[PDB]
Amino acid sequence: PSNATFKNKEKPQEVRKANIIAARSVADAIRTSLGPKGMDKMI
Amino acid sequence: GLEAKKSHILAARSVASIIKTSLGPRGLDKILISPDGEITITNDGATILSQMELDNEIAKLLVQLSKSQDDEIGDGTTGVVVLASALLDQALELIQKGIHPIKIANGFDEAAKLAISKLEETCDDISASNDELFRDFLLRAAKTSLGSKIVSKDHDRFAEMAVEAVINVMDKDRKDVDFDLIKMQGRVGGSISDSKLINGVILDKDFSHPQMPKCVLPKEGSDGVKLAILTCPFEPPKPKTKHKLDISSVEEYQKLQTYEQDKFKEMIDDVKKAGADVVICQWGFDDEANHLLLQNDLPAVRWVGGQELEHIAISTNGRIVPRFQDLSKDKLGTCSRIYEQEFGTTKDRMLIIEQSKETKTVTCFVRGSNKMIVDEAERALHDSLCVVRNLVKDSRVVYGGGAAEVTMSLAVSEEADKQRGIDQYAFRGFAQALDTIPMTLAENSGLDPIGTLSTLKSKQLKEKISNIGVDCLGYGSNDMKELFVVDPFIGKKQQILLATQLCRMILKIDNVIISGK
Amino acid sequence: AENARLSAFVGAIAVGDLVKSTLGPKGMDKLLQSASSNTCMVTNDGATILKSIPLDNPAAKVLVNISKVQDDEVGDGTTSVTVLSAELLREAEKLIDQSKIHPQTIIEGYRLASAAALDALTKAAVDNSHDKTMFREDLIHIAKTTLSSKILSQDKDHFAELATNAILRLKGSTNLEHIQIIKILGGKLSDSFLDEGFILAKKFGNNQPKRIENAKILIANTTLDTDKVKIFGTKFKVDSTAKLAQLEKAEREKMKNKIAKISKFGINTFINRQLIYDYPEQLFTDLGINSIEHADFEGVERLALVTGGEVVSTFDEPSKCKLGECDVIEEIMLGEQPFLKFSGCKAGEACTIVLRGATDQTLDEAERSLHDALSVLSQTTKETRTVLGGGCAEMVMSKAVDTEAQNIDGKKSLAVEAFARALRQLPTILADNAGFDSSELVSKLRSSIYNGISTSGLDLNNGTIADMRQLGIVESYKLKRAVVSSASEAAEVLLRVDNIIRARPR
Amino acid sequence: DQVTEERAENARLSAFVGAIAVGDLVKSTLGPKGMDKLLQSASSNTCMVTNDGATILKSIPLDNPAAKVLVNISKVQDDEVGDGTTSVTVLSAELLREAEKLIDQSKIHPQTIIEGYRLASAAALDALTKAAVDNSHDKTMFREDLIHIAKTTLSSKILSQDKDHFAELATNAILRLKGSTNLEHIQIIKILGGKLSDSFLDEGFILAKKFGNNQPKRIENAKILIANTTLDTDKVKIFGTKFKVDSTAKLAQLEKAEREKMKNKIAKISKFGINTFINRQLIYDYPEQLFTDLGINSIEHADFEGVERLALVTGGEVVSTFDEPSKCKLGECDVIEEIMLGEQPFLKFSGCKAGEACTIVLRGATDQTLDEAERSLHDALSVLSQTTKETRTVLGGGCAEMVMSKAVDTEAQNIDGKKSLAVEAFARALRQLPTILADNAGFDSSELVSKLRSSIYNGISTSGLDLNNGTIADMRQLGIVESYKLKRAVVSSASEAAEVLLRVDNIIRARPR
Repeated sequence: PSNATFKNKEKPQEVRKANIIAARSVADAIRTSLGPKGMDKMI
Repeated sequence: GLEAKKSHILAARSVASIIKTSLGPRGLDKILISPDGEITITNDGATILSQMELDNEIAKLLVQLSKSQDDEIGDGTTGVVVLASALLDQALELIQKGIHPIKIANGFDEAAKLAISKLEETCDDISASNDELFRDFLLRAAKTSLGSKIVSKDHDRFAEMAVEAVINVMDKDRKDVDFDLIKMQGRVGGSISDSKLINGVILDKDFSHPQMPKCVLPKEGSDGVKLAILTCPFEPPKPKTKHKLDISSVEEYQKLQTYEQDKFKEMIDDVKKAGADVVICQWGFDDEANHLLLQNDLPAVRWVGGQELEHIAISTNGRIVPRFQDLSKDKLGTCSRIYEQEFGTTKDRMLIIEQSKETKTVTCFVRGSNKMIVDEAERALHDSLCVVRNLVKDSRVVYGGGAAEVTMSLAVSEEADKQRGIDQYAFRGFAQALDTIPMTLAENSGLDPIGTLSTLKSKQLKEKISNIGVDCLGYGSNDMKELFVVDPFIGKKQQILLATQLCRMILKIDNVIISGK
Repeated sequence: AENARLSAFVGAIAVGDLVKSTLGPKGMDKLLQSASSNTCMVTNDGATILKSIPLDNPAAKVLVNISKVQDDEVGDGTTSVTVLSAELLREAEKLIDQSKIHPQTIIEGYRLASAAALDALTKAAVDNSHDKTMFREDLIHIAKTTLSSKILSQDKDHFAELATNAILRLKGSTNLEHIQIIKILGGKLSDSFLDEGFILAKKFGNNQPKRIENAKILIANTTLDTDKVKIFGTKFKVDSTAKLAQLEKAEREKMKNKIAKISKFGINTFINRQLIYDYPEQLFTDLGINSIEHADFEGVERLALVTGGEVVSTFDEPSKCKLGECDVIEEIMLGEQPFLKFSGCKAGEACTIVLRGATDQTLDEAERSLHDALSVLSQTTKETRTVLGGGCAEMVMSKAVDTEAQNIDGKKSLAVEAFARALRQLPTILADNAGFDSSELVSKLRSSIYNGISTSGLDLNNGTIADMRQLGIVESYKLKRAVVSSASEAAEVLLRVDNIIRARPR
Repeated sequence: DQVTEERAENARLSAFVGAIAVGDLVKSTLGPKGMDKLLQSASSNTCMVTNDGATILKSIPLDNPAAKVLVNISKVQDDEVGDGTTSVTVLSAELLREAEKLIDQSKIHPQTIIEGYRLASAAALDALTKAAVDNSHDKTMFREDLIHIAKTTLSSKILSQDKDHFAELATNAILRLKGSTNLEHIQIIKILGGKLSDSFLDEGFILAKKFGNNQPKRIENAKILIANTTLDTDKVKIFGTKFKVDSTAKLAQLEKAEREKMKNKIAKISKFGINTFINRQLIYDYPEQLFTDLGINSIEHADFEGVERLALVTGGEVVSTFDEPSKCKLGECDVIEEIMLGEQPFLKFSGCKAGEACTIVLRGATDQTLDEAERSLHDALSVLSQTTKETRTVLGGGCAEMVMSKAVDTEAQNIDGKKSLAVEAFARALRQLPTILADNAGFDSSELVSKLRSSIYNGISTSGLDLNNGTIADMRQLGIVESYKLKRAVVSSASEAAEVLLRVDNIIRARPR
């Protein structure tokens, strides 16, 4: 009765993991600039 | 600052993601490569972390934690260590929520104290039952949990012999278990189902001379050869310091050999005067002494280790002999039958010593069809005297398999709403992470993690029976009582407590300074 | 599944494809050229091939340990052990990935198939036992099955009578050290001689007679090299060389007293383990006793089993211990170096087979043929059941595996049928070396067994389906059970690998 | 020198793995449930995310010639289907993989394997012809079946969840063309911003230009003129002429003659009686004020592609050589006004004289969807236009490949011999195409496909695979149907291209220059 499985490639997140980490660095940048209590940046 | 928190958590998440598939009897095995190229295939998380390249100190702390956990039960090591790693993800959110790390560590400690009384509620008492039910419970307790690998198909042959091995070493007065008295052997060849159990000590080394008879016949004694252990080296006496022998005549130089020729005679005569037959020692033999040793029908073995002589001294029930002057009839051993068997084809032989009466030395013959299985067999063969040691110390017996972790989680979750305060999101975060053990069982068995919690909640809550759990064997019932999945109370209690005590440290890590090795 | 197991499947198949040409009696031998010492070896058996080849895949090194198991137990035809496990890895590339089935379920499908395979091997076994008249005569044809898998098969009918008479002289001896195999350069394989006795590659002394009848042979472990070694840390303290010259000369007479104790035995032949000085060697000439020396370890052991004697260190008592006697010890020169030929042994305790060949690579490789063939003869005496080989056994098991697949049904039948399809690829690979049609030969053999004929089989000589009983193809149950049970469990461990951990090199 | 040559040993294995390695990227793009891919370009640091391999495999550098012909034949698929055409490379990769396993087992000569695919392709054409259904006899059901044909072909992009909002776009637009197969008539404009469902179908033309200075933003009952004449640059000549003058008096007369040149040019334009003027090039300031004095609209900077689309949609004609005012035609629209779509306001036309063409307004969330919706609408009405020509259709969605497997299996019995192995291999590889499709949605490709295989042999043609619920559903109930002309070119070209790749016994790599 077990069956189920349906896995095949074992790293579906590998492509979508580091991209979120790269997006989190961008997301963490606006967290410090958000709201009137936020901070500014220099480019 | 707080950026180091994710550095330690992601390091543990990478380790937990590797061993995630290693949980449960349906799990898979990791290959362990040594720097010299030796291959080790095992499911034990302690052995995987033993030989590996590890950077963070947390991975080294898991080895120290596994040392105390492997000495308790000895099975399902993957289903224990990883449970503490899941608390780091729940604590990571609490850091985002602003909870102090000490408040997180103290929260996991208070929530683990209530799990003691909830686990001992329905636990069965095996002390009231006789020794017949004690053997029947222990026989079918390991069969599900014990084998994670290889022989776990045919393990029924190993489980039947594992139960009969403890009965000889354990007296009926109270219950006592000593795992150092029973050794563990192994062989490469044949099949895995050919393992046999003989009562006595079995030496893997064989005789040192080709013409030595393999099998010995019974005699006027116990039918044994009256085996004796000789620690003194076999050789003519040699002064440990220098010796200068002045030779003034041909006779003085010729009588030097007459000495050792008489020493070889007196050494063998003392064996015949006492009536002994097979005598083994730690050191080797001479060229001329092997002739008179064979003609007198005195089988012997050389280069015997000191660890093997311990189980031999128990089977013989004699005394260690430091010098040849201590040989006596009363110091001889008592054995029943001793046989020697050649194994694969041309492979060497082994001395199997049998004891008619019940003794404390039981050696289980081990056979396997691959060398990688033998290295795997080191962990797989004997977990028994560690498991039964928890049953004999505490008669309380519970049922594992992922069922109790969900029951105790809902009990703490109900107690979390009573305290309110900061203990609400704390205790609930601890109980919510305890479902990873049955959830991982749903990964190998292919069950819905959402339906996993809903199935146990609709049963273990309304019905007082907590035995409802994940079935990975593909049967028609989720009850662990009918499927015979048994874990020791005091053994599993230590697995839960030691897992929570690990969080008293890692959660408080802030700064790390590593000096040059 | 993808990055977890990648080289574990194709890499193991590529190793089996190299030895694919070595499988079967019509196969060919592979040359092993070592990068060091500039040596080479030609061997069919995968025990030496897989050991000396560099293996980057850890799963390929595991195939060496399972090969060593069949090397000691069987030793012949061990190539199909790793090849059968390679086909299970090919089917696992689909059912696990394509069909999306958990590897443990695929393993469980092979676990239930392994239990059904053991039932097909026991029920199909033929019992040859009891009377040894027709049994020993059948051992001639039974041996020819696994006797020669090499290109040397021209020696089959010649060595068939020698291997049969070898166990006849042993009279039930199961020890492989009781047989003596001699490797001699030059000549032909048909020139191999078999006599009752032992032939040593050493020689006699200078004045020792070439023919001695009714000689009594006695060996020993002593050391005649010179003087007396005594104990450790000795020295000679004398006033001058007058006493020193006597001490060295007297011990030559003291050793003569030990030789005088040898003369009390009345032996016509003496054998020493270590070298012998010229003076005690000449004393053997005065007594008319042959001398043999330069035996490291097994030199005196191989002759003790043939003569049935015992090592006597003390030489004290000419009563107890053992005295061996051979009818004719005459030295017989064979080939280049002179050999010592013994005949008329006291008993049948041992036997000796002499082999001759032109190529040195043929002597070392054919030694494993007779060494493994005698092991088969000892197993046919112990195990009374035998089966039929030649590609038929794989199709018989496929009938039982397909039968069990109907009872289990479900999605595990894909793994059960894949095990049967893996058993169908072995005779395809077996017949691939002969170069005949696979679809023609397999379809005739597979369909004939479903019709109730179990006596058919693959014939690679004539390229058709013939009776295995008429061609003399017979395999013992001990050989068939050891190969199938080990190969089924060999790939069981390889399918449990969910990750690859590569340690840092030293 | 430096010529690396591989014999039949290396070239046979290297050519098969080349199409399988790169082919793994287009296997997950099959069907509406297929996924997309990402490509990192070293130049300009751009990327293209789409399920169509025509713009994917073309920009992927590859040293394996086996997939080089697969990219060139994608243009044929780009000229026929255009959406979900990656199955041509997937099926070809399966034929190369099955033949690689066929030569390792059957060990027959590769030319015999090709002869099996030749007889197997004949049985596939018979199953598609007998199952072809022509609904064009009933005009009521024909216009309704165009929606069912649309729902199959219009699901490609990530936005396919909006197909219900986009189905009305292609339904009414194909009825406005009335036999126009060219994309130059179809007006496709991209707009950044707004909701994903804000795309609507308007009758008219949408211009991204504006009015220069005094031109009223709302003009009613205007005559639209299109001219290729030069205005902005004026005097530019290009004669063999040179300029020589005695004094600055006649120097200004040349500029006065420039005014007389434009005054006489606008006089011929004023004789047209137009309220709207359009030029291919820019308009100079002096004629720009003359357009406002006479009440004439001004439109400039119409490129070569846009100058045609003005007259094609409105039914007008590009007019040059103003000396013939009454010999040409003038475009007319009911309402000419400036609207605002997104940030950039656009010029809207209403009540075109000729309804031969239509304008599709496209508004989307991100710039990635701009080129993504362009690829989905690259072939949209043209696919429906090919159904207007060839009206025979057959149920698609993975079932048609299973129907052909029954015809190949039936033909394999009449053939038999040793050539049936290659015929059966084509049937086994064809049944793996819907198997990969089921793998893209994460559903069961084992039990469902096994039931669909037995269902075709039981005589049920309408049986198919349901993408949403992951079960067995009829394609007539779901509305999944494809034309006979499109699927015939997909199966045939995939087999013809696979015959060439199996013939490579050698790979020669010349030294780069």
